[PDB]
Amino acid sequence: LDSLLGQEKERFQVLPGRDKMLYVAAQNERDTLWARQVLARGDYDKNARVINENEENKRISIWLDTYYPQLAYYRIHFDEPRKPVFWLSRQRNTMSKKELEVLSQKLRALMPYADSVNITLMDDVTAAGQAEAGLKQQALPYSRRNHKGGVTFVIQGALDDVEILRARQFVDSYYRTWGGRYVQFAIELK
Amino acid sequence: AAELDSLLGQEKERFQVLPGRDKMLYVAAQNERDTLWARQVLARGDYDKNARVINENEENKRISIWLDTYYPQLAYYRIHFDEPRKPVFWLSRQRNTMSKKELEVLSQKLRALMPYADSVNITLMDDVTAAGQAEAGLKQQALPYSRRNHKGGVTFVIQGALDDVEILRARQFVDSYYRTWGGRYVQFAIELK
Amino acid sequence: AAELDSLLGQEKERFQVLPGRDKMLYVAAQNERDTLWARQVLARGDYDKNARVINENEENKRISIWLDTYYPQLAYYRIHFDEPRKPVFWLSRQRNTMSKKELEVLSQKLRALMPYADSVNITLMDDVTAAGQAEAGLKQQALPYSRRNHKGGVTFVIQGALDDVEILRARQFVDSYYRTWGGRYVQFAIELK
Amino acid sequence: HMAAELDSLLGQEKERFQVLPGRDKMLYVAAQNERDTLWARQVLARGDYDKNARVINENEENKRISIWLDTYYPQLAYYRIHFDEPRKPVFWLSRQRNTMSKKELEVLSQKLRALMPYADSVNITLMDDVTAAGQAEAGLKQQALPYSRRNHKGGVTFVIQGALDDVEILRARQFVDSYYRTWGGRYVQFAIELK
Amino acid sequence: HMAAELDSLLGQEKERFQVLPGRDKMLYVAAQNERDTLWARQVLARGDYDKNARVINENEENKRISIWLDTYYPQLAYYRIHFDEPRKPVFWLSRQRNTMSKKELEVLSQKLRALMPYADSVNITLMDDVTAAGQAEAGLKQQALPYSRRNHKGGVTFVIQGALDDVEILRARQFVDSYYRTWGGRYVQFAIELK
Amino acid sequence: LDSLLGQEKERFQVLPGRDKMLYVAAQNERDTLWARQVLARGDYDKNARVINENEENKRISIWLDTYYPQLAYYRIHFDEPRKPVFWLSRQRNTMSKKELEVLSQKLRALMPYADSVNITLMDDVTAAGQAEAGLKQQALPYSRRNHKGGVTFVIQGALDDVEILRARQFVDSYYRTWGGRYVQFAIELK
Amino acid sequence: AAELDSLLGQEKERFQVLPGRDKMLYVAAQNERDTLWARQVLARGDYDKNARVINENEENKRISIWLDTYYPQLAYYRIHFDEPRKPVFWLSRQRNTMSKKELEVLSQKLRALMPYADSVNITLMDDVTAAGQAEAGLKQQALPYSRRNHKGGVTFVIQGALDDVEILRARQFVDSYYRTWGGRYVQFAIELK
Amino acid sequence: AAELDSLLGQEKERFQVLPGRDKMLYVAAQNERDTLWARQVLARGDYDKNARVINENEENKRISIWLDTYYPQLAYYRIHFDEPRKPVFWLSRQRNTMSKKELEVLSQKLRALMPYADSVNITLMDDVTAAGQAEAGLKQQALPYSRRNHKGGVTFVIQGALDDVEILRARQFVDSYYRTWGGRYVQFAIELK
Repeated sequence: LDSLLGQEKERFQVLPGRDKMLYVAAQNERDTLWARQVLARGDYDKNARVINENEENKRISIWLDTYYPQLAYYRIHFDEPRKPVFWLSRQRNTMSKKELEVLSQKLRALMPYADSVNITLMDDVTAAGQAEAGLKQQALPYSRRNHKGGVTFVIQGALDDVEILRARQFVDSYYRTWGGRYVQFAIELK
Repeated sequence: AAELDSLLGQEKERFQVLPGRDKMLYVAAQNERDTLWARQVLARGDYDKNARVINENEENKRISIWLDTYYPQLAYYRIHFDEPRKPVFWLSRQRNTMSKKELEVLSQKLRALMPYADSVNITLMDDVTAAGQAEAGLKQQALPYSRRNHKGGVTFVIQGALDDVEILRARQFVDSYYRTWGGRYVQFAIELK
Repeated sequence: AAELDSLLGQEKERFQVLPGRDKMLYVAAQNERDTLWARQVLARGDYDKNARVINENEENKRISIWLDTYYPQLAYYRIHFDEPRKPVFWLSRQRNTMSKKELEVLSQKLRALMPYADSVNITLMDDVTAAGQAEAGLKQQALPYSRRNHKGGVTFVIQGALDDVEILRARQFVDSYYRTWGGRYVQFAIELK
Repeated sequence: HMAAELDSLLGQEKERFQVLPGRDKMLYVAAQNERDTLWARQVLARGDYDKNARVINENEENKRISIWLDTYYPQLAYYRIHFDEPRKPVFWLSRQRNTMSKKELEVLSQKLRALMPYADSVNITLMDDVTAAGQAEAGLKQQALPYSRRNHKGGVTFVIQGALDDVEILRARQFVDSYYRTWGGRYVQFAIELK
Repeated sequence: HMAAELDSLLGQEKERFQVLPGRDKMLYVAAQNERDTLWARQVLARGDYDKNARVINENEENKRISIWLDTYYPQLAYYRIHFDEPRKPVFWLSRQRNTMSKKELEVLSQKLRALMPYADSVNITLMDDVTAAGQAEAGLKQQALPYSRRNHKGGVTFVIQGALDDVEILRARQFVDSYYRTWGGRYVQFAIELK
Repeated sequence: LDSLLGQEKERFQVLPGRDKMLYVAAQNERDTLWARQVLARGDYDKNARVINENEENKRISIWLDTYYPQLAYYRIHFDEPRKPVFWLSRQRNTMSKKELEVLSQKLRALMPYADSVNITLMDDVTAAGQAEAGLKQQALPYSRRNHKGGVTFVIQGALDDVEILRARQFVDSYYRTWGGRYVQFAIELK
Repeated sequence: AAELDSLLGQEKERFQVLPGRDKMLYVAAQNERDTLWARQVLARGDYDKNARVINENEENKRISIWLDTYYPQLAYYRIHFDEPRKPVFWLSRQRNTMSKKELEVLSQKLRALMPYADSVNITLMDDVTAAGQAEAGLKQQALPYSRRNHKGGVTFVIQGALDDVEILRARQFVDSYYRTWGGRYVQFAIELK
Repeated sequence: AAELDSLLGQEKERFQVLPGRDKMLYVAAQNERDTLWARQVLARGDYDKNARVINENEENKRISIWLDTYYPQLAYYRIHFDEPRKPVFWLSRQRNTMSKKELEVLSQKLRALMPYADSVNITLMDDVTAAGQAEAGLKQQALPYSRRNHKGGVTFVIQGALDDVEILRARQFVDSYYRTWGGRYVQFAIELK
């Protein structure tokens, strides 16, 4: 996995999709904006679009909010944008290996640059466990609070600037991977 | 109704100076800053050896330390010092395990603990009233929240996209609630989005 | 002259306790700080079941909500509680669609909604005065701006580059403005350069 | 054959600075932003080039040409000039508000060519006001900001509404710089509403 | 008999606001600062006095008279007008730079009296430029700030030097507002040096 | 001492002094400035001066720096400005009840509004003890560090905003009374 | 002299992936942010059960906890991981009480504690060098200070009127010094004026 | 043209290790961040006895100090180390009081002071160019200002009201300026309104 980690990204990736549009895949808000600026300076906007993981997750969610309001899931990962990876909750997953490839397909329809949309069932306890572990790695005390549709980790203790900062970065780290759909975090007020 | 006007008035003297069973003088300041000022005064007129300055926050700390040792199980809230010579102590009704008799002993132990107090009133407060008032206060304040009951007590997770001006308000309410109730049963947390 | 001399030099009372037509006591505070502190006092002494705290901003909100349901098409500004027993309600002349008949009827429901209010005094205000006052105050403070009409009312885009103070004084003026007029007509915005 | 075009436009192999010779026997070094500009300006100072070399960036050149248009074309409805190719600046004028004629517009082109010693030419392209405002809205949405549009004399304003988180504000700030770099501020404006 | 004078000048029994009638059949309410002004302005609005009453404060009146002097006395070397007694504004002109004559200065007085409907009179006092600059230095020292003086055309600048602590900066800010309220900014300036 | 504490101050005090000048005694920087502004609007500056405890301490120090460079002392208190109270270090005080009234007198000369200048010998251990006690009242952990000409209280621990703030106010409280001539405080850097 | 160029170079790969005696993979990130990124990667490609991410700061915490229990008296400084597979551990010479033999055991215990390490070098560093370099670094940085020796070690009280830009520099140096030396022998504090 | 093309597109080396005439190695860093990190590296590997880190700003300070003693009346700007083996020293033509003879002598002492320097190249700079460059850069950035001469040199009081950005860009420009010229002649100040 030396490879995978020292693996070197191309900053933008231009991906013709099934609708004749070229998609340009960016890695963060800043690059999105910039590329989105190039497209307008060159009259490409009728022919290309800029995408990133965060915006597509939001878009997909919006759709899911309507046609799958019941679905129990985490996030979509676009490391390989030609095969997005959709993380679903195994323990609350209520669909036949039929219906899941119906889901897959419908998401494919939403993403013209996707060749296939991979579905992957994730473990509800793995989600929550890794939140806990991370909290210890970054040395923040906490208390866990189960509830109806998830788990809350109320980060506690007195908290310095730095101690506020580190917790903020970790929470974004965790959110980048898991979303805030199962686990949410919160700071306690003393 | 006339009582209200009294409770609610610019009448009270600034500081209030209590004689103590321990032959020390207690001066009751109303807040941190006033306390610091009193402390300064004593130091200048050399009373620091005969008089002591107190306030609600500090005394609650001290009573708490003590209680950690002598009543480590007590389900309680806060001691109020509106009348510093008759502190009023709020315990949970629902979670109170003592007898009518055990409580007067408490009252007395606390009386002893507070050499300036004449008595130490004890009022069993209603756990439901406590969370009720947190909830009503959040609504009063248009601050959306989610209620999570737990083992210790209740955590109100404050939610929503959070404005600057709406953060400061939340902090301010939460302080208000703690002053009255303490933090031992109800907790407030702000959710990270 | 002297009429004014007093109005300005008045020593408004910090809290005013007012029995209402629903038997409850109503304590009227000048701002959110006093509201919290009062709301505190009522908690400590078991008034909470008997009395309530009110303030201009909160009441304006609560009443907005009720009007949202039973008068959703109503064009108004804000409610002034300088005299809480007689709260003045500023309505728009120019967008008024109601007989002297229909008025007083509203006046009476609003009266219900405010047990402390003996009577609610509706007053017809001039859309031109509303806008004209923003226009003037903006010059007094020396803030360049541009007017943009809409459905709803007016948006005053505050223009020009802006100091930390040019920003501040502007934030203040606007607070003063909204205190008087609400933000349902005239809007304020800071332009981005 | 575009896509290979996109590819080269998003290329990062493009040289930081670019030295261009001008008809005025001065050398123009095109920097890409304020920091680089200040860097090159510093390099020139130290090695005594300040007299025969000059640094330019799109922001500064947009101000100088604007001062110029203030005097010679004081009623021109335009947007901004782009310097992605400093040898061939492109200048966006509005179609719907352009009062000039084909040949008149080639005059303009010539005078700007003259005003920019280092340019081979100056491309004028007419732009659709509807596109300008359309792009403001779409990006405002892509950025998940609630807003109210306001038409007026010199174009359109977008009043940015909502209670606005700290991070939501910086998000709006960033997008608006972005919008301005492309379209300038002369037609579309953005404001943050005070609540 | 002064000291009893000092005593009454430092008195805190003085009424917050002051209503004064003007020759223009408007009423001027003199507030003492921006906040009070905004308060009274709010009280007037609510009780419909906006048409016959107006709020004034020394800062706003100094700007209005300055606009006026820009046109009618555009070379006058002056400082500020003081409104400790709104019925008798005092106006500090420089002695050493005053070109006017005794009677000329009573003209000025009359025109300002006219421009300020609510004043019984307008006291002109000539002031010593050396005093102005002298007071800048002394207070700069009392405030324990290192500085360099710079003479120039329109007076004197005081460049505030030193590495400056956060609290030392706010200290300088405060003292300079203070200096400005009394002497205005038209002669003495203050700058913070960049290191 | 109910009196003494609910005792109500006059904001400014006008005190004719032995040099024919009127001194106006203010309680803080802000009031100083304002009164110092009144004096200039009324041409009193040739006849009055504004004073406060902080500026006079600084002035006196400057003098002491020259004629008593050896002196071991804390601060001067001007609660009663007609009798300033000078706190000296008993344990490092090396002067005869003669020389002390010579000191007193010389300070009197510096302060025309002073009728007499009171000297009061304070206890080196009282200074330092009260620093320690205060640190506990305000619940800040610390370590004490003796040295050549004093004592340092390195406030330690992780420190919140609030926890930074409270320590700052207390340190000013203590300094108002004792000066930073014997005890200095410091925050540790983690 | 050629060695310098190596130490000092943009050569090194980003992460470095070590096989461990415990049949887990160790990835060595160089800083917090890189660590967080690695952690993210593993989570996505599901290696979180077979590979672990490490860095100098975290490992020093862990070794410290351990040592608190098994060598509670040790006078030491910090472990460096420039070569993650040969950690170098710095102990005090002056305050070292162990024999040549006791130290190799240590080395070994630590070796065991670090399943990815090949060896664990031990270098006795000079207490004087340690404070020397703090002092030289403060001068290097024109940041006036006062040196206070104590029981634990040495506190350099940073002094003088303190600029904003000079605070940030001080913090930055102090971080630099801790990275190399830790905080166990030399401490920095900022004096309050 | 091409001369420039390169100068600008150069890939300056991050650290340059340079043996000196005193046998020590000198590592030359571009800025304070790299200096710290390097200074770190030298600590870890026992170079500290052999090598040193230098940077333009620090060296400028150190050399200022030496000049303070043995040339206290010298009118100069700053030392440029773009090529450290040949550091250029900008002196003032207009205030030069020295023969070609006396120069080279200085050149040689400076050479001593910098074991890494093969030769120190003195260069006579134009007081008018010094000032004129501040004048120009100030317009480029669009910052209103006023000039005030003195004993010493020029103070450019930056005038006009100021955004958080008008402030910033101004703080930057000035840094760029001082990088090139030092602050011994031209001064910069922000006017207070």
